[PDB]
Amino acid sequence: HSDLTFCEIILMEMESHDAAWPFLEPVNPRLVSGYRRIIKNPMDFSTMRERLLRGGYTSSEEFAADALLVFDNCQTFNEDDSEVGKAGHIMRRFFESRWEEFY
Ligand SMILES: Cn1cc(C(=O)NCCCNC(=O)c2ccc(F)cc2)ccc1=O
Repeated sequence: HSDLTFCEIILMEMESHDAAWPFLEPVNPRLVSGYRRIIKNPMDFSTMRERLLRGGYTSSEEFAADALLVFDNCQTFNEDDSEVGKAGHIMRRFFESRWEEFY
């Protein structure tokens, strides 16, 4: 239980974060030119939320894997000085920050 409760806390704080807007819903490939070709395994906060409520997380490790997948995708597709890039850096630093002050 207590392993996924802090996953609920982390995901809640990330969902309500100021810099969270580029990762709340899945990237719409019809809108983002080149995203389908470059990102082979897309991930966002809503998909992690769905899988968390539906229970499909065996441990905190798969959850953390999905978050790091969000930010790996962000850094793969967007420049570090793009708006999505800067947001993604703030969100990644926030996630590792809060994740480390539990484990
Ligand atoms: C995680 N992540 C998020 C985004 C992102 O959120 N991008 C803005 C949202 C798209 N929404 C639009 O409305 C739109 C799209 C294209 C256009 F030409 C005009 C408007 C992009 C790359 C990425 O890796």
